[PDB]
Amino acid sequence: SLLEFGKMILEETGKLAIPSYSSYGCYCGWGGKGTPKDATDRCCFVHDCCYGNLPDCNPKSDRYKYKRVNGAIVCEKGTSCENRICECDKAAAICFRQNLNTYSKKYMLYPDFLCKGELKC
Amino acid sequence: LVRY
Repeated sequence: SLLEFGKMILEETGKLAIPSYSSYGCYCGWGGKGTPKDATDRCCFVHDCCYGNLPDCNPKSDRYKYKRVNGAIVCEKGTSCENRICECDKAAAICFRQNLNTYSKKYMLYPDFLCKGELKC
Repeated sequence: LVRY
């Protein structure tokens, strides 16, 4: 679920999902068009694609379980949808951590009109 | 809350 993803993001990065990732660049928190602005935005692009791979799942609300094996996120077995959603979120959280070094506050609340063009998954 |  979105809330679980947000807790995972905070655990991983020490930033609150809202507002650090909820309106960032062209893809973070609100997904659709444009060239991603930076690596963090690309994490969101890929995460959007990952959810897009699951048209008959409901990632905003469906809850999954996961645990930490010293640091590492391990998705626990739920329904097929839950497992796949968890893997998408895990990847994005790791991606955010891997790209914290280039995270830029200037991309928070990034205006829609600067995001133009479709980029294929 | 959030939507990506």
